[PDB]
Amino acid sequence: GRTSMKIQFKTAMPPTEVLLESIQSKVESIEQLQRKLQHVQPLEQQNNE
Amino acid sequence: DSYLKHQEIVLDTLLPQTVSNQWRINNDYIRQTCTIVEEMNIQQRKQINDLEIYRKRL
Repeated sequence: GRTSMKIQFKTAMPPTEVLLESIQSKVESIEQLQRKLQHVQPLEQQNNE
Repeated sequence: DSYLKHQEIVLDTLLPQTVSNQWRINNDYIRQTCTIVEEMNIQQRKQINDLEIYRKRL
């Protein structure tokens, strides 16, 4: 397991940091868009009301 | 990410549809307010005329 933990987690950390570099940007892109629904909804109700 | 942009724009279209109909209802009210407010003004003027007219007769 210590061989696996080493081999696998090193691969995981490389796959993670490679993904993270590309996907943390796209996360922010996707996550800042989600916050827009939460304000687009909250205004919707006050206007309906 | 593209799906989320289609989902977002739909909400803000409804924000406008509500915005327009809300201002449209208030727009109709406004005319009514100004219609009657004049009529009340007409009534009060006539009211004050009698009030002094009845005195000046007596």
